[PDB]
Amino acid sequence: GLGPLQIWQTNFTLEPRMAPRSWLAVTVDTASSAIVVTQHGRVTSVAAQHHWATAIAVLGRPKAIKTDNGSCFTSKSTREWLARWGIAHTTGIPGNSQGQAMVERANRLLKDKIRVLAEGDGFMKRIPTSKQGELLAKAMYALNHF
Amino acid sequence: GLGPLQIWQTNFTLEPRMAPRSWLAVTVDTASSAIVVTQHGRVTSVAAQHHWATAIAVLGRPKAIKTDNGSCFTSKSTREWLARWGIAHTTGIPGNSQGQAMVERANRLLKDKIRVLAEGDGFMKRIPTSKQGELLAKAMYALNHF
Repeated sequence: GLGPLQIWQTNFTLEPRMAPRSWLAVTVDTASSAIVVTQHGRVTSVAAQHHWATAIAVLGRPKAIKTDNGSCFTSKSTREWLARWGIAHTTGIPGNSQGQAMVERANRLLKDKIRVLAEGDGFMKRIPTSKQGELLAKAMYALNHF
Repeated sequence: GLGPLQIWQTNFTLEPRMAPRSWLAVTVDTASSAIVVTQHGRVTSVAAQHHWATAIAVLGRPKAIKTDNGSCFTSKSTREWLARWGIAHTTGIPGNSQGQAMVERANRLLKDKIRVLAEGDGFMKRIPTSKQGELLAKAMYALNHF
């Protein structure tokens, strides 16, 4: 009667400083504006499902997820993973202001944090594989508990 | 003046259903009672640091962390990782009611959830490696957003 709606926007964005696992899956909760990000070697239905299993453990189960029409989000595999959870799914096309403007904003902020933090530690190009995880967790922490 | 203190308790517990990475690092936030758990192949200073980098991204930075005297928590490596973050560290001995009773309670709840969920999917012994992550995220979600 006063409190907000549980709707996420999700997308994949490429980040070569994080190679070989340079596909970041990013979820913005459109209410809290909280971000969740995970590292993936490839963008697959299962990469998306793994990301959302993580986001759900961090943020709770949402009412719906807004994605674009990427095939990893509209595959039979994902439709069923989402129905198994009872999460409504709405689509659109890349960057669609509707349900993709906030996540594109988040991609930018995130890639920015990654650059600043990495360069701060001396890494001007790729981040050493063993350093990536903490650097990624440090970026999410900064963006969220800002 | 009214709101609570940011103090975590952390430990490692063994769980062979999650092998080869059967060392779970579990953190209870003593205020919220929120749990964070990650999978590790070995219990090392760096396994602890990686866990806490994750917990911090999920729960925020705490004022202090209560552990036991395990060497992974009192090594030079960890002392410095914690000082780099500005997190106070207090120790004790395994299960120490003081700062280890709540986490031992959490180990139990967690291993229970894991068993029920795994057996629910047909896995009576070890969980298939590719299923472990979502099953682990599903356990944390259940225990937290209970």
